[PDB]
Amino acid sequence: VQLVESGGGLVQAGDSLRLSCAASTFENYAMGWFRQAEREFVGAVSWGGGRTYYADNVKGRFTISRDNAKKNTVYLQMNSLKPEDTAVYYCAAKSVLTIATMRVPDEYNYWGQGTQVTVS
Amino acid sequence: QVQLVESGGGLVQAGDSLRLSCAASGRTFENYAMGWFRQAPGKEREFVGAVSWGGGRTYYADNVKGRFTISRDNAKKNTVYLQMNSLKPEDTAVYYCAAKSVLTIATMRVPDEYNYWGQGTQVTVS
Amino acid sequence: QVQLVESGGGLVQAGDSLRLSCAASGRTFENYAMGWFRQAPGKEREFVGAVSWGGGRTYYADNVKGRFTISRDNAKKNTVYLQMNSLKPEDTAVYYCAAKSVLTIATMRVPDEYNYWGQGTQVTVS
Amino acid sequence: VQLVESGGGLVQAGDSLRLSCAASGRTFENYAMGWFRQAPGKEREFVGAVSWGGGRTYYADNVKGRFTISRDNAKKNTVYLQMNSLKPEDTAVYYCAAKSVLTIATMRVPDEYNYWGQGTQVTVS
Amino acid sequence: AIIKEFMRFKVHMEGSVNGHEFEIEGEGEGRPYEGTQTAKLKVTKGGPLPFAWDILSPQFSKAYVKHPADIPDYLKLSFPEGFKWERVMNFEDGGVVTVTQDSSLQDGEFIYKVKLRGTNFPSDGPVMQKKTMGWEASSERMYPEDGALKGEIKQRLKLKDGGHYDAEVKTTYKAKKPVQLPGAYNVNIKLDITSHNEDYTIVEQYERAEGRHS
Amino acid sequence: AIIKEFMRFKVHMEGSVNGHEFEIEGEGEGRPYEGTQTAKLKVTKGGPLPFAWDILSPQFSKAYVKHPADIPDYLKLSFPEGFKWERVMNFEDGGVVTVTQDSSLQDGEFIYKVKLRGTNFPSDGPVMQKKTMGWEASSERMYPEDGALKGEIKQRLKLKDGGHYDAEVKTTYKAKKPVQLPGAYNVNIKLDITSHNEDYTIVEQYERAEGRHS
Amino acid sequence: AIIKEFMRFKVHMEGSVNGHEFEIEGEGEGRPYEGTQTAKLKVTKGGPLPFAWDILSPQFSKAYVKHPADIPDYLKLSFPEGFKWERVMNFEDGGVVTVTQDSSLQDGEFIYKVKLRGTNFPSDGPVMQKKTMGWEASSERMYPEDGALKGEIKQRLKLKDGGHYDAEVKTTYKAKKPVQLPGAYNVNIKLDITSHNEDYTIVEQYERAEGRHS
Amino acid sequence: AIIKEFMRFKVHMEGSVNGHEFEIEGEGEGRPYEGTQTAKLKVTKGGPLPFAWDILSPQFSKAYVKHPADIPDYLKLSFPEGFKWERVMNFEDGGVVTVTQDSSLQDGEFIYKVKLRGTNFPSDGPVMQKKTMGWEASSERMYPEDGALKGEIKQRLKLKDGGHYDAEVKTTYKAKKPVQLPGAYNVNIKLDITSHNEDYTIVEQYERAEGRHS
Repeated sequence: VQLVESGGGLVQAGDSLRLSCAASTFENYAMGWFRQAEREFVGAVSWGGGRTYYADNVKGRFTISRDNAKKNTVYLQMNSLKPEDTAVYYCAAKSVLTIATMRVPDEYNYWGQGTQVTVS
Repeated sequence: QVQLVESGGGLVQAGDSLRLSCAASGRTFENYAMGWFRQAPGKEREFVGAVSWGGGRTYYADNVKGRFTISRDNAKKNTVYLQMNSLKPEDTAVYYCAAKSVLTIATMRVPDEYNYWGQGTQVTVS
Repeated sequence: QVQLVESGGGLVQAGDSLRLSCAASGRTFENYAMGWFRQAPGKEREFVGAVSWGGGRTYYADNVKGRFTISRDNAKKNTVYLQMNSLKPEDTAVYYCAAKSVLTIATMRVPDEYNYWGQGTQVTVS
Repeated sequence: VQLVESGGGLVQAGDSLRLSCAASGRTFENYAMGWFRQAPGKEREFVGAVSWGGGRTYYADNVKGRFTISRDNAKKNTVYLQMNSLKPEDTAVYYCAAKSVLTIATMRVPDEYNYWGQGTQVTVS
Repeated sequence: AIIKEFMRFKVHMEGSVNGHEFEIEGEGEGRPYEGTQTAKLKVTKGGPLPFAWDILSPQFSKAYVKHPADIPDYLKLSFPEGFKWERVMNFEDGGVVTVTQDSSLQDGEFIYKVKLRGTNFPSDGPVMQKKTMGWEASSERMYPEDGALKGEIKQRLKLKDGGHYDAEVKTTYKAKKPVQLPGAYNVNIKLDITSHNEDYTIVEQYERAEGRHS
Repeated sequence: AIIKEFMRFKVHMEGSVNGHEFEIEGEGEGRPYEGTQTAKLKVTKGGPLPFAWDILSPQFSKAYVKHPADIPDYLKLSFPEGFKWERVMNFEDGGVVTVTQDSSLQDGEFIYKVKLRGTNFPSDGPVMQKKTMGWEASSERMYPEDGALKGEIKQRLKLKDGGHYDAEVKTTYKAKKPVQLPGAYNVNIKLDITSHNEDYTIVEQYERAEGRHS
Repeated sequence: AIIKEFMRFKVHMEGSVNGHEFEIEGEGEGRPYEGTQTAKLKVTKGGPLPFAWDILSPQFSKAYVKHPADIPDYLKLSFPEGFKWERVMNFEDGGVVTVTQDSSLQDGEFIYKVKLRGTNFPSDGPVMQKKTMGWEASSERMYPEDGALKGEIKQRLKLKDGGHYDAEVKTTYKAKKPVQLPGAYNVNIKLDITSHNEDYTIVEQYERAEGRHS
Repeated sequence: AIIKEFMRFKVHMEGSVNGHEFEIEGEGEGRPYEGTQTAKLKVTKGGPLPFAWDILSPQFSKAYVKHPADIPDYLKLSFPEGFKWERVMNFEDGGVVTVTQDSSLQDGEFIYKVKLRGTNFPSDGPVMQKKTMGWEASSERMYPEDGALKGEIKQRLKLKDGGHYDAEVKTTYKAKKPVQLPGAYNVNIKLDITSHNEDYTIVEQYERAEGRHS
């Protein structure tokens, strides 16, 4: 499994940027998003998509969703961007989401290279 | 859950009157619509009449209009009466009262759409 | 030529039953396969079920299996019924019956393949 | 249950004829039906029968291949005796009878049936 | 209080099929108002059976039938006294099964006594050759007549080859004491063989039945 | 912090009355704990309506109901997920209106989606001939049943001539997520048409509602 | 003297069933006004067939149908030009057979050209597993429609174990030149396999058909 | 020889759900190559359970899965030694069930030992409030990975008001000794509660499972 991110860049405050995490295995993986200005937890989605979790500082503005067709590909829809959002954003994959692991980066096995998001 | 209790039947002669009662009991807070059905000894339950849950609408089968009257008891919750006047031998049947939440054109005359039923009482007119 | 006239719809409550009828008439000697379709106010005609011209094969959409039942009337020619048990508010639509010579896997669910259609009847589940 | 027969009359050898046995009443039951014929002087002889559901039909030896019994798919408790290639030996009064179920020991015995029709005359010249 | 929402039953069948006598003992349980029941049946005498189990499966319980409120439950109301039923099953190839049964309530659980006779089955037919594989779902049209409840079923047995094998079934149900008779209605029945050993001396069944109007 | 002291809502209605299809879009605001609300409705399709607006006015919001402390506000607690309600309105002359509705919270404001069907209104009746003028103050008897909240109203429509046009209303309110149901209580409702243009394609509504113990 | 009291025919069938392609050649004779005929069929290509011969037997001749004097034999009058027919057989388990046929007269004998396609037969079904043994006597309901003659048949195949296997058959017969269409009537058909070798590569058939009024 | 066409099994489960300890002993039987099985479960400790039985029902057996010839039966070949499996079931409302299990063969019958832990079920949720009635039919996606057999299931429980309660299930099946793994395929599962007494202390289940290609 190889996670390839895309969709970053420079955007103004209040714009909208969609990040994508593409995987290159038969298993459907749970996928979470992190950001680093240590890598802090942004959100996560279960392997089947039935559950989603969000850090408090992004609730309502950020939305995570799995693509229906392409396997193990999720999106991080970012709305109402703030200067506090500027960081390198990493996606990661793991077998299942648990309350004790989903926000800890060490418990994730495969990681993406990481895209830069600068809110000017 | 509601429990309907019928009474008032028996043997009468043609031309006589008779008054059936349908007393309900239970924890329910709902005012139910109430319909009356009758079942000949060798037939199915036939619609006689029905009164809306609020008393504002009452419907009667053609073969009982003018002779039969249905009314609610304004003092006791979900208690209705079937006043049968000018009885004819054709009216011989076991009579049932039934309850349901609301009356519609497509359901009020169909026995299967009623969820609560009384024990039934025999009415024989000689 | 066939003329399909439906009846049996109306207003019911969730969990009730309703039997739709599709009475046919005309000069035709042919026994036709019959399909049932339904359509929400802003949707397309969705396949409900179908019965072969001889009644030996019946097909059901997945969202109605176990609850709906199509059957041919052995007494009246080219009239079929749709028995709808344990209705849900999802089932609210205008229901159509349609006739065609033979059922094939690739055509029986496509409304454009049926030549004769009923006027539709309204089934509302509250 | 009242059995009403019809369809009899005078025909010639080789002609066809269809007898009807139409019941009427407040009955809910589907009845097995049997057909019997009686020449004057003789007793009622078995012709055929059909099960209450219509899945099984039985025929006497002297009518196999020519007579056909069928239930009416539209009218309850109504059977037909279709008579083809009639012969003078088929001249008799034909009765239709009804009973709950057919058994091997009772389907060919007239006294075992409960209900009977008035009978209709068939004469083959 | 008499018929609880959960009820056990015991069943004993003494029978003969084409001259082969046998006995079957079984225990079951179910939910009579939901119309569901299971049973484990054991051939205690005359095993292994040289004929298809499927002719015996519909003889092991119509108190476990879900009824709408507007259909009086004739057979439930017959207890604690109970009821009896008699049935003839005519197969399309001349095979015949006749059954008489007694249904009682003892120690808060149903007691079923069955006597069965099967005759006229062809030696090469699907029954004696054990080439059946279960009943299709059926619909028993039941109606009152002469103080008793009667039922008519056109039933179809599935065959291992892939064909069908038809039966016409008539049953009369008689309560031991006079109880109120209902109008005519239909009972949808689905009977499953849920497990069985190699020679069908231990068989498990599951039946779901619900009443509705015609 | 979910249901604030001031809350806006948007409402869309898709309706049909005696075969006449129409659509209505609306925007509203109110104070849900004070039991007051206003709205401006606009007919966006099928205007002008050939029937009386009054049969539509009570279908455009029981989160805006004042409640004492000892009455659990079932509908307010259902948010942000929301609730659904279904209603049957039976009029005295056979007129029938059925309504289904979905209520939810999106971007801090209520979202209402309404589907309405009205039939069997006599062509010379007051609804079809536009002879009504406003609802009288009503009292909705609320009570729990079968895991949901139910309401009964005997509503009266004022006639331009001088009489009254009566209706019996039953509604079932069900939260999407199970929340604490209240006991039986009453809700006094006053619904006013505050303004309208000539053909009633633009209508302003105000409603004041408060719960009280029986 | 176009259709004599004795007539031979030659038949060729190109077929495919569940992907197995084959050719059959046959010669037959019969008495068309007596409604009787026989034929001997040989699997000339693609033999031996891995499926039941019985699905092909009814595709090898309604000119050999005895008619009463008051029923116009529509297919006899179509000659010397002849007629075509098209047929769909739908089996109870999903198997589908479609047939097209051309019938002409050449050198005083009938020439039959048949094309058949069978699909969707279950691999464990009686057709693919060769578990059938002949068609029950059937009744074809014939009626005019849209300038053509049409026939409906509900046919039953007997199975070796002793069951049945049902098919619904619709056929459209059309004369090349317009001839008098008859009224609606029935055709009783008895089709027998009189002989066959081990692998059904050589088969003899006999058929008796006669028309009668409803 | 090892896995006969009819096989019995015994199962014991020790569990804790929201801090409520319990024990369950069960006896079952089935036909491992037809994919069918039944069992009778008895709560021997901690009864009556204060939660929905439905979360326990799928923990009481994939040796009873019908397989095509082209799919290696990894779990069947693991016997007589057997296999273990571990399972995470995540419900939509935060409830989590973890299960470890050991499957072995002793005296010609399967032995099942189950350790279950359920947590974080909300107090007003359908599991704690017993508002469920059975699993909808499910499809388990099976595939090999890291020398083990894995399965993914999107499961949906039916709610008392006709709603649905979703769960995501992942399981790892590991043979005690290395055995040929299959490719990717699907297993259709149908699990029924065939009977249960008043407080779900005696429960009967029936399951049908069969493999098919993607």
